[PDB]
Amino acid sequence: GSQLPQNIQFSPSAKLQEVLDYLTNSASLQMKSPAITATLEGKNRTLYLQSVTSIEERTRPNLSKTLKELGLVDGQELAVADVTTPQTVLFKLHFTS
Repeated sequence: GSQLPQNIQFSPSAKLQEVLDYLTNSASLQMKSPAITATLEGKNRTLYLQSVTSIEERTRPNLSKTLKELGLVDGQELAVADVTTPQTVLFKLHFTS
């Protein structure tokens, strides 16, 4: 694959779930969606899998939150692993405002 990050632009109010639709396919990829993992402050944070602790319940809190609320910033690198692709792809997340 490519070891250089691919660049994508998002609005800070966009959810991690929206990223999934945007990434490859929107409708056909709804449960098929790749998993994005990011390193945040030297610790590895999984953004697709529920590595986020949530109050009460929240079935999918990580997906429900925005990229901004997830602690993502412009220039942040994301490592995505996909089911349709046997490769890990690196992305740079760029926020538009």
